[PDB]
Amino acid sequence: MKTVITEVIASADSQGRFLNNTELQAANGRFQRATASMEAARALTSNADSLVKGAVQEVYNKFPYLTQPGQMGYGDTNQAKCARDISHYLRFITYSLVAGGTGPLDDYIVAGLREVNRTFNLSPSWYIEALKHIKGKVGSQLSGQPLTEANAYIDYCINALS
Amino acid sequence: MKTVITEVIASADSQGRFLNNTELQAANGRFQRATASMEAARALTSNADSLVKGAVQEVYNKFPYLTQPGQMGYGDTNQAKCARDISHYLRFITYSLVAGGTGPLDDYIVAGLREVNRTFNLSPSWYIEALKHIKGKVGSQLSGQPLTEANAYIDYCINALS
Amino acid sequence: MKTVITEVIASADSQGRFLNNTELQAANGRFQRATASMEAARALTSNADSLVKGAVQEVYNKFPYLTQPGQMGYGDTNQAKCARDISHYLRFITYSLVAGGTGPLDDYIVAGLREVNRTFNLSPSWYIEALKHIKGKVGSQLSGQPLTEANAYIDYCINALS
Amino acid sequence: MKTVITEVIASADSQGRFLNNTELQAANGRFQRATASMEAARALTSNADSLVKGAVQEVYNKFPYLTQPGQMGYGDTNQAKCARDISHYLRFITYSLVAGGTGPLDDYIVAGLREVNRTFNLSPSWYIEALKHIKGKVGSQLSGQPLTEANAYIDYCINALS
Amino acid sequence: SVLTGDNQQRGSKLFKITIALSPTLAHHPWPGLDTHEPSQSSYSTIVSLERLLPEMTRIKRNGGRILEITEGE
Amino acid sequence: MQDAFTKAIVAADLRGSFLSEQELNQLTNLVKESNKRLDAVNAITGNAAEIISDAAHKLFAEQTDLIRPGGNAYPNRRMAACLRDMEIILRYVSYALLAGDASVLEDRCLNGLKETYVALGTPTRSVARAVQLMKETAIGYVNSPSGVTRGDCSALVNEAATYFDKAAASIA
Amino acid sequence: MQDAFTKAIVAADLRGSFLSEQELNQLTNLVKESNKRLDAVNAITGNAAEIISDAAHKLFAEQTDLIRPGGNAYPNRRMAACLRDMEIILRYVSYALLAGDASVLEDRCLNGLKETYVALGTPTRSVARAVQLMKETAIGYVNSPSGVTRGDCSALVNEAATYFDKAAASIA
Amino acid sequence: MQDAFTKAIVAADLRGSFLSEQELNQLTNLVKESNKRLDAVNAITGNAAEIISDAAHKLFAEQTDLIRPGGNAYPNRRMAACLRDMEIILRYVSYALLAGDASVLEDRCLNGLKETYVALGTPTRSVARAVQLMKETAIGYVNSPSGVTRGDCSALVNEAATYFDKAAASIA
Amino acid sequence: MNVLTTSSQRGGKLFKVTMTLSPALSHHPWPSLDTYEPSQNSYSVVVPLDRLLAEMTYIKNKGGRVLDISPADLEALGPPDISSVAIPLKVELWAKADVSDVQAAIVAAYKQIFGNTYVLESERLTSAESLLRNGSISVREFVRLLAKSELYKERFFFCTSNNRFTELNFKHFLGRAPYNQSEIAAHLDRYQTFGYDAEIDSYIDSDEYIQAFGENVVPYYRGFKSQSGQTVESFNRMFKLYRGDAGSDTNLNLQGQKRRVDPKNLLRSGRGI
Ligand SMILES: *[C@H](C)[C@H]1/C(=C/c2[nH]c(/C=C3N=C(/C=C4\NC(=O)C(CC)=C4C)C(C)=C\3CCC(=O)O)c(CCC(=O)O)c2C)NC(=O)[C@@H]1C
Ligand SMILES: *[C@H](C)[C@H]1/C(=C/c2[nH]c(/C=C3N=C(/C=C4\NC(=O)C(CC)=C4C)C(C)=C\3CCC(=O)O)c(CCC(=O)O)c2C)NC(=O)[C@@H]1C
Ligand SMILES: *[C@H](C)[C@H]1/C(=C/c2[nH]c(/C=C3N=C(/C=C4\NC(=O)C(CC)=C4C)C(C)=C\3CCC(=O)O)c(CCC(=O)O)c2C)NC(=O)[C@@H]1C
Ligand SMILES: *[C@H](C)[C@H]1/C(=C/c2[nH]c(/C=C3N=C(/C=C4\NC(=O)C(CC)=C4C)C(C)=C\3CCC(=O)O)c(CCC(=O)O)c2C)NC(=O)[C@@H]1C
Ligand SMILES: *[C@H](C)[C@H]1/C(=C/c2[nH]c(/C=C3N=C(/C=C4\NC(=O)C(CC)=C4C)C(C)=C\3CCC(=O)O)c(CCC(=O)O)c2C)NC(=O)[C@@H]1C
Ligand SMILES: *[C@H](C)[C@H]1/C(=C/c2[nH]c(/C=C3N=C(/C=C4\NC(=O)C(CC)=C4C)C(C)=C\3CCC(=O)O)c(CCC(=O)O)c2C)NC(=O)[C@@H]1C
Ligand SMILES: *[C@H](C)[C@H]1/C(=C/c2[nH]c(/C=C3N=C(/C=C4\NC(=O)C(CC)=C4C)C(C)=C\3CCC(=O)O)c(CCC(=O)O)c2C)NC(=O)[C@@H]1C
Ligand SMILES: *[C@H](C)[C@H]1/C(=C/c2[nH]c(/C=C3N=C(/C=C4\NC(=O)C(CC)=C4C)C(C)=C\3CCC(=O)O)c(CCC(=O)O)c2C)NC(=O)[C@@H]1C
Ligand SMILES: *[C@H](C)[C@H]1/C(=C/c2[nH]c(/C=C3N=C(/C=C4\NC(=O)C(CC)=C4C)C(C)=C\3CCC(=O)O)c(CCC(=O)O)c2C)NC(=O)[C@@H]1C
Ligand SMILES: *[C@H](C)[C@H]1/C(=C/c2[nH]c(/C=C3N=C(/C=C4\NC(=O)C(CC)=C4C)C(C)=C\3CCC(=O)O)c(CCC(=O)O)c2C)NC(=O)[C@@H]1C
Ligand SMILES: *[C@H](C)[C@H]1/C(=C/c2[nH]c(/C=C3N=C(/C=C4\NC(=O)C(CC)=C4C)C(C)=C\3CCC(=O)O)c(CCC(=O)O)c2C)NC(=O)[C@@H]1C
Repeated sequence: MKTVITEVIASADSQGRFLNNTELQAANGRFQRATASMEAARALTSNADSLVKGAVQEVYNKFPYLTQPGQMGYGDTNQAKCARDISHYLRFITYSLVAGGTGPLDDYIVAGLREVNRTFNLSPSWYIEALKHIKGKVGSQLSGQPLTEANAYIDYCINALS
Repeated sequence: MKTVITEVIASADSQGRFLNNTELQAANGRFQRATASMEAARALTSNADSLVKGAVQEVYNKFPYLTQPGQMGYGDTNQAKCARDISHYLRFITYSLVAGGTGPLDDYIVAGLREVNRTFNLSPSWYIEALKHIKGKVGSQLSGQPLTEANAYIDYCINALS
Repeated sequence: MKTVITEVIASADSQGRFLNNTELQAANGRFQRATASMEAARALTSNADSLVKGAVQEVYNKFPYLTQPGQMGYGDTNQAKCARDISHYLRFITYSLVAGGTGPLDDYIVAGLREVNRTFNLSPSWYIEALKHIKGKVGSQLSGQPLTEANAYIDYCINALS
Repeated sequence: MKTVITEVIASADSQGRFLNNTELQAANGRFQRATASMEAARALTSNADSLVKGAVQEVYNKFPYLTQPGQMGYGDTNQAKCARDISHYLRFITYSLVAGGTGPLDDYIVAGLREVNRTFNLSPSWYIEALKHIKGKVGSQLSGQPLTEANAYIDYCINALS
Repeated sequence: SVLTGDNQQRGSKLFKITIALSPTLAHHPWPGLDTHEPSQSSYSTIVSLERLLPEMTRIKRNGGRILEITEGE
Repeated sequence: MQDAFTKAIVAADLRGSFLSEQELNQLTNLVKESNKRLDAVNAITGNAAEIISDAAHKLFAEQTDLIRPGGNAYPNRRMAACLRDMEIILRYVSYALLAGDASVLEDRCLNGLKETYVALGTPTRSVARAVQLMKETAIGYVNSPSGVTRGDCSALVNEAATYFDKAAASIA
Repeated sequence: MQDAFTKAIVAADLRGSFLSEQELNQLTNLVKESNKRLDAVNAITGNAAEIISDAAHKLFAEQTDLIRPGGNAYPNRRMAACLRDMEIILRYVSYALLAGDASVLEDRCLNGLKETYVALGTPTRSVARAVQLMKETAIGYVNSPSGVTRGDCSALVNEAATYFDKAAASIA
Repeated sequence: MQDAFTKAIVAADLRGSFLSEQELNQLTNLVKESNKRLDAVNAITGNAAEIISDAAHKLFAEQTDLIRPGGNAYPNRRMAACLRDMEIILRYVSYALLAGDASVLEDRCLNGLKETYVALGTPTRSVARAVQLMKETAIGYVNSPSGVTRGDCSALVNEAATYFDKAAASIA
Repeated sequence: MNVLTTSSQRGGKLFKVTMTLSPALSHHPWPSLDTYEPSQNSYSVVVPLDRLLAEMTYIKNKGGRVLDISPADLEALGPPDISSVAIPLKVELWAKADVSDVQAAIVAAYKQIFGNTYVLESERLTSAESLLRNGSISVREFVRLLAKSELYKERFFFCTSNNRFTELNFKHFLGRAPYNQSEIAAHLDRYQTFGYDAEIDSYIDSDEYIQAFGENVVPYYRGFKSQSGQTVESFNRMFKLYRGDAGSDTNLNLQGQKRRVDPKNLLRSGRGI
């Protein structure tokens, strides 16, 4: 899993060399940031649910036809799934904030994203809206660096999805 | 040349991906530290000379026989060289402080150190004393993080020499 | 470009050996089939247009919302493109029939399909319908082996798209 | 073992793809040809013996000295072997006709041919005559494609031997 | 050992055999020279006819001798 | 590698003999079926994507836990693998079907598969299940195509089954 | 690889849950110690050469046979290896110390080390001994620096110990 | 087998020396805690049944599928095993706690355990989980007893933890 | 072989793969027909999870075939600890045993006779236990009853091969592992004519059984310590037959019943038949 700390270790390990000042400087960077990151995670974790409801909802407004019978958005099972999925995205994001790297995101969400989505005919677009809607809400509960961090990670996914 | 900034770029580049939050965190670390680093360099640069004299000198006290005729420490040419050399070590150290990485040290000093030293029968020991003596003096002009940084780099060489 | 003939040459060539009876047998197969293949192509080529109209149309019936303003199906430019695109698919299919291999399809259509489609947000689904609708029409003008051939190639794309 | 069918599988398998129309066309070729091939085999199988006698014989006419004492052609053991060997060649040829590929020939006869022959001082020439004589006889019992097939394989060996 | 019921599950005619016991036949798991148990110097067992020949031969080669044979019933 | 023809050859070889007339007649008739055989294959390959897609849906509807956190098909990365694998197995099966022989399937594909699954902690049972799910769907197509001359494919259908089953068994 | 943070995540993942507030508070405080943590590492790396040098001297004074003909540290070639190894182990220990997790040390270095040593005929016991000798020297530095802000490092010191010990144990 | 005392001995033996005074003082101190140590053990044993019962309930509330047909805790027979295993692990842990040494736990219980679980198809993850669930409950009792003289048991509590964790790790 | 690292520098569970090498897969850079080094007939590689699929396909597409795959973490684990089996312990059932002592024996017997394998309340045999503790049955005789019992047959003898059942038997009834191909052959022939009961009878009846724990001693593990007339390799085979504490003989596990001792290894100790 890719976090700042793991990477410098890895790099040191490959070369076969002790951790020297170079790497520690980097580490120092992380952990300094953490304070903001951690704050952001506390905020998302708390409002989770509400964010999720709002998102799922949004998607339907954005793509009305999904809720029509014979579509994907239709019938509770699917709605349940839709909820579940977004929860996941969120969950991971928090993780990544705390871990201080994209690592968690990469391994759970991103790797294999395309093919899964292809085989089950999940349209990236949807997810994206979810995220965007989220981003917008988060853009109230947070501020300054905490906010900035939250965004970064949220986006990271947008880009991976698109 | 290995600095924090170059490394994260490199790592990003290998994976083939844009610089994401992971790397920036690291970079940030380098930049915040710089203030201390820079301070240290200003201090060494100024007292350079005095440090050098003191060191060279020390070495002779430590290894009296060097100054006897038919030895290496003997006759001005050699003394001049001895001075020159230590100057270099110092010079590079400053560089490394400023560059925020061992890079400068590795490429100028360390790579090829052994063989040079072997072929000309320069005893690592000597250099080491020089450094140690230096370290001790620096341990007065500096304090707190500035100091800490100075040490790190000075040591890094000790270890490479030994 | 992958056709029967090119492949056997390739395989022969890799091993470093003359074309022996093994390969010619294969070639013979391609040539015998051609008569049917060629027939199919003449049939598609002639009805091209009509097939295209029908398809494009279909897509809109299948996905009404596309024609609404602010969507992709909306505004003539897009419709023009939509037409163009399907034409292409067809064109290539004919090619492949005649060339006696998927080659033409692979190199024009398939390779890079995903990424193009991702970057411009073309939904595979659409294309698919187009094709299916086509397949259904073709299932009248043709019969026996000619038909069979037509299908094979049409499908090949369906699978690549999905 | 190299037959048409095995090869297309192999090629398909390497690229990691399903058997598509390209390969089936090829396969079809093998099967269509079979009818002729099979016919040829029935013909050789039946006249085997007679072909063998004739061949062995021929060789001796062509190279009288072989039958002199102290030579290879001399003394029954050797004659027996000589017979055996040619039988083999024939046997395999039939196999190859039926298998629809050189495969059987390659693996039994051809691979290692040279070294065997070198170490035991079997002169390729001999075998060749055998074959040629055969080819000539076969050129009566067969006709049209059946014939053509028979030749191909017979030759294939001539070339390998030479 | 009085049989409470037919010891053996597999069935044949059963015969009680009383043997004088060598230390070897039932050595105690003790350091030094192994001692058979004092309480029984004469183990009595119930045996099926089929096993009777093997049991007797093994008893024979070991020191101990058959005191008596009695049909188990 | 091997296939129906080559196989018969090899047998004959060890006896040291020309092919028996009886034995030819196996092959002669095998040829006659070719066309049927081909169409069968064509049907699978044509529907491939779908076959899988379908089977998967059903697999996950049954064994909900596979897709739950802590399950074997979670997260995405894993899911992807699971799909990929299914497909492969299918691919091979098809190959066999054309060859007219299990071998190719056994040697390239099935050999080592169980053990892999074991080492990973993939539940072999579920894998097997998937394979069957696939089987049924596949037959579905083989047996109900469009534009094909009407006739009896049973013989082929059964052989298809067997291949699927060898797979199921050796994995399981 | 893994480290303190990543680890906690992973656990949380299998439960399928957001991080517990309690759990955050582990990490929150872990952060606070960072500075201390770092200096600790820095101390080892800075003194590396020495730590080893030292340990070695003591190792060979004790087990004189290692350096006699027929022993395992003789001749030069072997000696060299022995030194190299010591160092490596040290390197990994440091890594762990930074990560705040044993994993890196165990997975990269310890897993299989014993067996190697065995196959070669290296006396595992002596190896372990060396590791301890190192431990003590190392702690020495970690715990007695100059020009660092004075405070309590115990917590870190102990964790350091543990790492050394895991090493000693698994080798031994 | 082994325990805290014996261990220290053995070490000393290889050095070839009488026990270092420093080392005695470890043991001397260890003795002093005895009473605490004992009560800790007593607490586990006294609550055994419950500890398990509890942990199980929680385990199955979380991973519903284990108890569903096709899961690993189904049917009864399997369930039974799963319970007994939990218990065993506990039993050993306690033993260790008294000894003042992991060994007994490692050698009798943990050694080979992972592989067994693997071969059966038992999901190691879940096993580990159970062990933790147990841990927490157990500590609960150790740390909150009735009629005991009040003082600090932390030291013991942590060591307990470690044992549980060694278990969790090696199984996982 | 030993694997030195469990995981790659990039996180990734390494997996040891064992194949039969083929000339195509590796060949000497020599004139003449390509030959793999004889010593590497069975090659082993450790690959990260990512390259595992590619690695295995390539092996199989050449004439290679995969002997087995195993996670590197299970591999590169200590050989089992022999601590408990170095000195078995041993149980004696005195005459006039009080209630507890009889219980201990029973437990111990089930342990050794069945392997770690668990015996459920319903599986347990009241009748046989009944007999012990009012006299009438020897510990030796109880042991016979257990090996006669279906429980035993269902686990050991009805799932695995007779080849496997023999050594399985050896270990349970005698601590020893089997020495030599002859022992395996003798037992197999006994089984074919005499049947299952006679074979079971022949281990308890054997003098090796009598000489150690002859009567009224629960069998213990003689192997792992030096025995008379025991081939040195037998000791190694005991490490294969006995994997750790809390490792059992289980029909239950995937492909449960296989051979711990390869046939070839037996041939090394002795051949003749
Ligand atoms: C929400 C916008 C829409 C929706 C979603 C939806 N998803 C599925 C099925 C799946 N969703 C995922 C996604 C994930 N699973 C993971 O493991 C992860 C990474 C942690 C993600 C992001 C997966 C894998 C599936 C496949 C099967 C499964 O449920 O696990 C469906 C069902 C579609 C089907 O027929 O399989 C749906 C509908 N639901 C809606 O209503 C929105 C349109
Ligand atoms: C000083 C402690 C002792 C001493 C030194 C001394 N050095 C040399 C020669 C060389 N020293 C160096 C060192 C460097 N040159 C570089 O380029 C770098 C990297 C930037 C370093 C560190 C080198 C390379 C040389 C060789 C070439 C040269 O002529 O400089 C000598 C002369 C050795 C000779 O054989 O002539 C000496 C004596 N002199 C003292 O008094 C101390 C004992
Ligand atoms: C038709 C089903 C829908 C539709 C299509 C549509 N396509 C585009 C743009 C592109 N379409 C393609 C496709 C191809 N171009 C090729 O070169 C080939 C291979 C020969 C294919 C299959 C491409 C490449 C483009 C992108 C670049 C371009 O302008 O051609 C659009 C425009 C989308 C955009 O500009 O972002 C549209 C709308 N239109 C409809 O009405 C249907 C929904
Ligand atoms: C016949 C034209 C001449 C002749 C031939 C002859 N051959 C041998 C010995 C061998 N011949 C072969 C050939 C094959 N063996 C195989 O396995 C195959 C592949 C199916 C072939 C084609 C081999 C290998 C041998 C070597 C040993 C053996 O026992 O086969 C001899 C004997 C020569 C010797 O040195 O032993 C002879 C004489 N005999 C004639 O009369 C013709 C001149
Ligand atoms: C899907 C129905 C089930 C599933 C599959 C699954 N597989 C893996 C990982 C691998 N599976 C294979 C497969 C093969 N190896 C071969 O040699 C062949 C035949 C040629 C196949 C088909 C391999 C090699 C791997 C390991 C390497 C890889 O990355 O694929 C996983 C992922 C395991 C992991 O822990 O990452 C999964 C999930 N498992 C399920 O849940 C389904 C029941
Ligand atoms: C069997 C599952 C179904 C079925 C098959 C069937 N096919 C034919 C005949 C033919 N099928 C083909 C197809 C091909 N031949 C080729 O060369 C290729 C590769 C390019 C294919 C795909 C051909 C050419 C024939 C012969 C001509 C024809 O189509 O009639 C039959 C007829 C009997 C026969 O063996 O010829 C049958 C029965 N039909 C069913 O009812 C099944 C559902
Ligand atoms: C020194 C304290 C003791 C000692 C060490 C020793 N080791 C070897 C040989 C090897 N050591 C290793 C181990 C590692 N290499 C790695 O990559 C890692 C990290 C994963 C380790 C720890 C290896 C690979 C070898 C074998 C090959 C090699 O020489 O590199 C020797 C040499 C043995 C020989 O036969 O040459 C020695 C001496 N042994 C002692 O005497 C000390 C007690
Ligand atoms: C502990 C082993 C011994 C000790 C450590 C100690 N350090 C601090 C405080 C700091 N140490 C650092 C050092 C670094 N920060 C970095 O970013 C890097 C890498 C570039 C290092 C090496 C820093 C910056 C601080 C903060 C304040 C300062 O000026 O040092 C303390 C004080 C407590 C704290 O956490 O701030 C202590 C105790 N000194 C001891 O007393 C131990 C023997
Ligand atoms: C610690 C987890 C909790 C706790 C324990 C505790 N116990 C004592 C003192 C004693 N407890 C015992 C108990 C035993 N000694 C034995 O030999 C046996 C087995 C036969 C037992 C069960 C005894 C005898 C003592 C000493 C007398 C007394 O009870 O005062 C203490 C006090 C510390 C000490 O004795 O040095 C403590 C703290 N009490 C807690 O608050 C913890 C939750
Ligand atoms: C000839 C007297 C007997 C005989 C030999 C024989 N060998 C093979 C195959 C192989 N033989 C070897 C031998 C070596 N490989 C080496 O590298 C070395 C020296 C370093 C030896 C001695 C090997 C490895 C092979 C197998 C792979 C390969 O081809 O290199 C065969 C053929 C076996 C097959 O089926 O491929 C034969 C026949 N066998 C006989 O019949 C004679 C009694
Ligand atoms: C419960 C937390 C989980 C679980 C357990 C489970 N275990 C088995 C079977 C066995 N487990 C063991 C365990 C041990 N053997 C020992 O000797 C020790 C230490 C001394 C332990 C802890 C053994 C021996 C077996 C094999 C024998 C047997 O199964 O009778 C099973 C049954 C496997 C089966 O398929 O029948 C189970 C279910 N599995 C779960 O579902 C939980 C996650």
